[PDB]
Amino acid sequence: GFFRGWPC
Amino acid sequence: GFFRGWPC
Amino acid sequence: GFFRGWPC
Amino acid sequence: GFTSKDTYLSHFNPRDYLEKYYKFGSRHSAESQILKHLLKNLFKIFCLDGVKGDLLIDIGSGPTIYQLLSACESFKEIVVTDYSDQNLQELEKWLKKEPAAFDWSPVVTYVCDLEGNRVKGPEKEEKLRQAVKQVLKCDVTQSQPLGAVPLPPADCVLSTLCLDAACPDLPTYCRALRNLGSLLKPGGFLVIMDALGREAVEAAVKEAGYTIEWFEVIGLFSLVARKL
Amino acid sequence: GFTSKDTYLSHFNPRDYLEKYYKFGSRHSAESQILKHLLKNLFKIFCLDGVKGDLLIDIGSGPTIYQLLSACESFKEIVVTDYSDQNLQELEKWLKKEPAAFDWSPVVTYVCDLEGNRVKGPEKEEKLRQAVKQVLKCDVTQSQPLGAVPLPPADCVLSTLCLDAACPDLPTYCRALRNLGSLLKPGGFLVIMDALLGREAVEAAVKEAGYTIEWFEVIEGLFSLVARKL
Repeated sequence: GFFRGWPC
Repeated sequence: GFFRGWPC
Repeated sequence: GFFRGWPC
Repeated sequence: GFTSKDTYLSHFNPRDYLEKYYKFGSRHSAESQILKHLLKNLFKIFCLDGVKGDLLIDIGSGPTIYQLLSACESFKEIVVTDYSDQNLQELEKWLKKEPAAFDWSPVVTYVCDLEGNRVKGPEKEEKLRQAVKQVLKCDVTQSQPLGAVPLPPADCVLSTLCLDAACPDLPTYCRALRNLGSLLKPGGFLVIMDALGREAVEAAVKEAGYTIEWFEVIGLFSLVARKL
Repeated sequence: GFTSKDTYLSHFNPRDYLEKYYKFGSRHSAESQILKHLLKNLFKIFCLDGVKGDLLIDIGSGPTIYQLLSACESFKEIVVTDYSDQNLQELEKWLKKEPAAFDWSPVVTYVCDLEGNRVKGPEKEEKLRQAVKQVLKCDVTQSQPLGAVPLPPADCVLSTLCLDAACPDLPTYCRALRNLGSLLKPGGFLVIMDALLGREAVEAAVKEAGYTIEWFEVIEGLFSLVARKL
């Protein structure tokens, strides 16, 4: 993955 | 600045 | 494909 | 043939995100300024210099309508074209006025300003939508860039920022310019606006079978030529 | 159980092109109003509400530093983290004053003016740069989200717009918050700013994750909260 953060 | 655009 | 235009 | 690595098969990256939401001040002033200049220029070319007629074809429209805003005041019908179907689909969302479409308001307002505020935004969007009759796939490497779709020969062909999107080598560019000629009536206008070597562009346009009327730097260039 | 399909595995599409290059506005645009408000609240929190200390950890920094600009006033050390190395590369590249870095100067300057206009951009950027000593992977799915890196316990965890970027379900969000608790001293601050999972769920999740809310404000809505770990 996300633009910011977890696996996506 | 915090915007587009008179520029910041 | 290109953002504008041919195959890419 | 082409050197640009930026396509719709590229993956979105962190810099794309940053440029959507955090690009302000000088880098974004420059873009507004570059775009204001193009708009003024198309206003000059279509509304002041009398490049007009029944049919204009935009070659490589992308997902963009800014390049048609002044043209629709001088041409009864406009045909928008691009190789990429995804671009075509974005243009269609806007032409059919779907609410998922991109908002062109501040570009539309700026063109209405350039035209002495004869008209308000929505009326202008309406004139453009009414003027665009067809949205077509185009392939300029082919002798008939529009395929089996037959159009009368146009009064003008417009092409915006295509050199800059694909970075073709010269011959590729020259042969595409020629293939476009096939869409244009003899004596019809070719209007190019693109990123700039000046003589390389000039020689390509001559060799493709056109006579240059006017060339101008605004390195962004603008050029009106005529089909031999 | 994430809902968002906007990722670095997504293709660039035509609408992405439009948003990058043909979006224009004023300071009164919706989008610009949201950023105005985020920046105001971070200023209020780290400069006016007393959230300060030795060490703050930003969880989900993406490729972005605007969220740390006020924070470097109140914290000696900042640690920036994200799951995606590609975001980390943007941050490192800015922190090292490399010429390929993104230009934040317009936002920096705005933040200076907000703070009791004293400082000029270059000094603010230096202070933030002095403040960050580490750029790290984080995975909040793990009970030790910074992994095997040993970090002293922190005085503040910050996280901005991670709900908006991933759209996780309630239990995933909960677990993530509970795992962040591991990084924080007893009584340390959690600072979250994000978009709306509605108000009652966000509060419930923060409580259950082991935190007491001291401030919660809402403005589709943008919320902001400050809480402490029990």
